[PDB]
Amino acid sequence: GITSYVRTVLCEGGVPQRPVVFVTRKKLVNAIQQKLSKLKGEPGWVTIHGMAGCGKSVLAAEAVRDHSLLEGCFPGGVHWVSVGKQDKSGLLMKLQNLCTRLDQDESFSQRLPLNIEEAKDRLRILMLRKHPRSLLILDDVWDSWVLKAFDSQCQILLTTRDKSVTDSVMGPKYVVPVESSLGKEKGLEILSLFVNMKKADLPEQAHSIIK
Amino acid sequence: ECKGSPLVVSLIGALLRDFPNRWEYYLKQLQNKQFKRIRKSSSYDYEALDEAMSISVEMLREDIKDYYTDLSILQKDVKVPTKVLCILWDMETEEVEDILQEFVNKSLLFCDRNGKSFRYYLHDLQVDFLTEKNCSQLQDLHKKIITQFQRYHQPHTLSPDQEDCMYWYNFLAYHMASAKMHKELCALMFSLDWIKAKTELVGPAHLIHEFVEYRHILDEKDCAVSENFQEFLSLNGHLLGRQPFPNIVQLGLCEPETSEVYQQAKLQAKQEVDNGMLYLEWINKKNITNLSRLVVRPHTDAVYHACFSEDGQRI
Ligand SMILES: Nc1ncnc2c1ncn2[C@H]1C[C@H](O)[C@@H](COP(=O)(O)OP(=O)(O)OP(=O)(O)O)O1
Ligand SMILES: [Mg+2]
Repeated sequence: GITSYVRTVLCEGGVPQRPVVFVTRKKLVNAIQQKLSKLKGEPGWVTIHGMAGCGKSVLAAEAVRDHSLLEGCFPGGVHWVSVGKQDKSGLLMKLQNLCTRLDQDESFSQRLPLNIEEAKDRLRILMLRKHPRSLLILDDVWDSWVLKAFDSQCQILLTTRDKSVTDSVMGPKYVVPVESSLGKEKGLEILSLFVNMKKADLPEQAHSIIK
Repeated sequence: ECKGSPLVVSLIGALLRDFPNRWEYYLKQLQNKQFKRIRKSSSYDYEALDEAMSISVEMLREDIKDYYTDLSILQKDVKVPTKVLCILWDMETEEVEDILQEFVNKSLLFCDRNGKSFRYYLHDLQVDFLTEKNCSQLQDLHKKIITQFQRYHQPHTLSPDQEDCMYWYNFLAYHMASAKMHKELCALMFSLDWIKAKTELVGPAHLIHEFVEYRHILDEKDCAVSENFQEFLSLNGHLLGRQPFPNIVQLGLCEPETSEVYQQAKLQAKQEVDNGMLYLEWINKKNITNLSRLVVRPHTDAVYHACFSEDGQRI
């Protein structure tokens, strides 16, 4: 049960809304969230990983989707960044864009840094004062210097495919590892939603394809 | 092996986080002495410990840079008297110290302010890096130092007062081995008088230790000569050190067979004899003495007890 307020914080954050055809993974979401709860304060990084298309992002979106962990724990808003895969130049822009996003007031200089580190300063400072209890989520990430760039000393959680990526970084690191499996009961649940029929009404063919 | 470079410990330690089972492997790996095997991504800015040292070496001005390599030859744990560095360099002493002072600042060579004398030396890690990065040269240079010493003091021309000489006893023997020059090695270690002076201030243990190293270096046939000499030493330990270093040349003519040690003695005796010295020949050796393998006098004062190490390595 999403609170109306949760959506309001989430909209500001910019996390994608969950696909209309989804199926909770209560145990997994619960684990990330309880673990996610763990770094109550002081920096910290969380890595989530799986072979391609394991529900890795949706869980990240889903975990924060809940009110309890987020509201009591996280007075700071949540900011989502879609890192992707980047050459050094490309990475630079994302940083400026995060700069513009975070500084809604514009009190900070309209001029944007031409240097990565300066952006790192704007992030750290902004996280430190402007958004004291903020959590940053990342999407993908394929090389370490990238997290080197985002290494603001403020909690950022990166979700990915390589688990090697967060080795440059410093501070407590925890990993929740998503095996690509799912549940036969659940997929039937998912298939039903996809074709809109009582699960039993589903044809004999359906059972086998899920295998 | 770590020698306290916390970078090595974290480097080994993290390395183990992944593979708890391969515990011995890295042990033997560091026993290997190569650091190319150990690598971890880390907060620290380098894949490995070898990685750090390379960064330090580059900065030195080209004129200085060549010199460090010469510095490579020096033992892991020897505080060498400045002079020997002067000799290899062939550069005057007031000057030589200062370049080394610049190194010490580069933190690539630790200082030793013992009295007027200065002994510089390295960390085990620093030494290991050198062989790792300078090994091909080292065999070649090993022959450079010796020739320079030849341009100065001869081993017989060596003296007790000179500061450098003990390094020269203790380790000159060492350099020739790397040199791989066995005939020169014969020119030095064999010399009985060199043994005399060495046993005069060194004692009769270092030579034995050198000999074991010596055996691989030269020839199997000589090895017998070394076997004959070791046999000549067996009689040395018990009374040789005292003081009245009894004219060995006279006490030497006691060995059996002949070998190379006995051959030397008879000729020496013949040389002595015409001049005088009233040496008395001995005619019964083959008929007498069941020789013990070794004798030790640890104390001028009567022994009361002795015990083997449980390992058996020492007593
Ligand atoms: N309830 C659900 N949980 C997880 N995935 C779902 C669900 N319902 C549908 N899906 C499908 C549709 C989406 O395309 C996909 C979710 O994408 P996601 O798990 O974020 O992949 P990903 O982002 O880890 O891939 P990549 O590793 O390429 O980034 O799974
Ligand atoms: Mg993704």
